[PDB]
Amino acid sequence: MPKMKTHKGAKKRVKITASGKVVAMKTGKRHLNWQKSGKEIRQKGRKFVLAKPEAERIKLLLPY
Amino acid sequence: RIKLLLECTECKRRNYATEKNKRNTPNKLELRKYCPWCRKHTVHREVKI
Amino acid sequence: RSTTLMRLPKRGMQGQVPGEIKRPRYQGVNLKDLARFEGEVTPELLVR
RNA sequence: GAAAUACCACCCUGGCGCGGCUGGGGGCCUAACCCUCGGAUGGGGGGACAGCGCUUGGCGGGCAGUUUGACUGGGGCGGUCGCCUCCUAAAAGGUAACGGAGGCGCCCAAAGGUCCCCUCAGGCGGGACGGAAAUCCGCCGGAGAGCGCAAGGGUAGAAGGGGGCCUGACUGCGAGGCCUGCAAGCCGAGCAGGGGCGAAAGCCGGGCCUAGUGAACCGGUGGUCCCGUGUGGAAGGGCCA
RNA sequence: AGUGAGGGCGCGAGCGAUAACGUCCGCGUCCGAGCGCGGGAACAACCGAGACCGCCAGCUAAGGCCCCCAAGUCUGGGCUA
RNA sequence: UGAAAAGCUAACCGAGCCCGGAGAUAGCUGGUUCUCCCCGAAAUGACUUUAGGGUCAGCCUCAGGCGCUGACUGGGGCCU
RNA sequence: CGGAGGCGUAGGGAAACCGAGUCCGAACAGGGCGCAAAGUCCGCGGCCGUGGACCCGAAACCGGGCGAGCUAGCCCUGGCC
RNA sequence: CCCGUGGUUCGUGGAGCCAUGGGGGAAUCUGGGCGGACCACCGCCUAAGGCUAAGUACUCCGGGUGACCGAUAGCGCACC
RNA sequence: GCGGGGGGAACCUGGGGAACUGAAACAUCUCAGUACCCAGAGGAGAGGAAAGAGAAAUCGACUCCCUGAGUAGCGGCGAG
Repeated sequence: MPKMKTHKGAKKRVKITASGKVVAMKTGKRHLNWQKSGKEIRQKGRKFVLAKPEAERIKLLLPY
Repeated sequence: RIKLLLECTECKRRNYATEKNKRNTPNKLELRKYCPWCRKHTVHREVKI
Repeated sequence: RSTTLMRLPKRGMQGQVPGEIKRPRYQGVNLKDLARFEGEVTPELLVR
């Protein structure tokens, strides 16, 4: 009966501050290919896209 | 695989920094420079295959 | 859409270092005994 | 001579001695096993084999269960499906079309830094080996030659041509903006550590710029030295690169 | 919450034969989805016009007034026959 | 089975008929019900084994708050 | 009446943990805040997720049975030409 | 204990314990599996036999109650 | 001289054990150990005194309810 988040989601990053938000590793590109190099590698803080992150939310709601 | 192969720099056992590079013209010749997070800057060296 | 850095592996038995947020403010503002309360006495306490 | 010689050391190339390990194969049986005898529980033929149990590798439609893309002035066959540039976007920006055109899925170890110098093609006139066109002299020139690579923008007040010295084609990072609904991709003063080009006023966090690009999973390696399912460690594993 | 395909007309480029109630995009209107009234014979999108409901009331669009059918077989000046 | 075309197999088995999974599945069609009042959609974007589907963007409605901020107009820069 | 609980009551982090502070970090620069601005429960209701979830609608796949007085075959056994 | 497999929140994995199909192939309480793949610890339990009550299931059959139905709903079936 | 067998709507134990549909394809996966064939003990069987739990120098048969988190986690880490 209890739904329970795209557990998956909760798992793959997918984090919330009960304030009303979430984030995933900047994940812009990184930790994958990258015969890239430096400065580019400057993107690993965290990030969050609004609008959309609702589904995410309620799917989750209950734990993570 | 082409005269373009990827290497990267490491420094006197006290770190390693990265970046790709090539193969063509002077091939192997690979000292270079760069600076690790070792100490404050430091040679580094480069090479590392 | 994204690698990840949070991995909670093959298991089920973690340790502890009890992080229960308690407040000297609820405490002294109006629900205490300025010297001895202890986890034990915190039931009413909204920090358990 | 590349070496020095006795007699004592270890170590090999190569063949034979003997010994522990174990790989290859050739002979009637025999008692399990099979067929068995032909009129009987005893005889007969085969017999360590293959029958057969399990694990092994491999043939393998005979069988099973799926799939074998979208666009497109029908379907299919034909085209074609990512990115840069120009046109049509009609003047902000910005838009199809089986509309026009045309390139890229490299690299450049130094076209990466900075300091110092220089400065086009082509026209003309005069000249050794020339000899429509090198090389040098003499004038002339919104710079149309030039900048790996296509276009377009720019632009020799050089980003362009030459010399010196050097790695920032740095880590930590960034405020604040381009565009975009998603994610993208993209622009960046300035603070820190840390260096390099000048003495320095400062430039340098790759190139003259707009294409050389790919989530997520999965797994590798160089860390790290965070976690370990009683504790010490460890298989294993979390974040970095 | 619903459409995620639509068509027409005018202007501006494609294309197509500068052909089609063709198909491509854009500025506008449109028509659906109101676009139910006038209307041009009758005609989803061409000019007029937005209908909450009445009137055995009057002024008007467009576009009309010999008749079929409301409205001058007006006047004035021509030109075709 | 089958002197085999894909034949016949309780009157139409190119894989029988009854019951069962089951009310399979159904971006496809149908059908989708009292009165009245307000507003008023789009029939486009973006990637999609999607392309008559869908997630997000564009337009709508009811509620809070901002409350003169809007289309359009006047004027004067700096853009074509 | 039953007081195992689940939601609040700081959170920040992959964690070690720190703690209203915080991870990056050697960085005084950013992002999660701090900001309580209390929720928590019962109901009524717009509303998804699982369950057939506006309703009846198919090709068919799978299990267990049902039949050679269906039909073709083959076996046994008389007859007729 | 080797591989071949079942369980289990485990789908192949660092993957444990019980459980068995193959081959190996033993210990009597200093015994032996179990906590941590595994190794050094402490701890745990005592395996490879046996018996059954009691608390949740089920509905043929009986009783009773129903903001559960009225003869096309109700079991299809209110009566050969 | 005994026993069984033969039944029985549902519950029940073990025996053996499937496509759909989902994963908008679908081969791991999925429905699921679900449907169904079976054998069998009952009036209820099932399980039922620990080579258990769990790490506190702790508990103590087995079964069923509420809670334990839908977390701990299993995985074309995707539907689930």
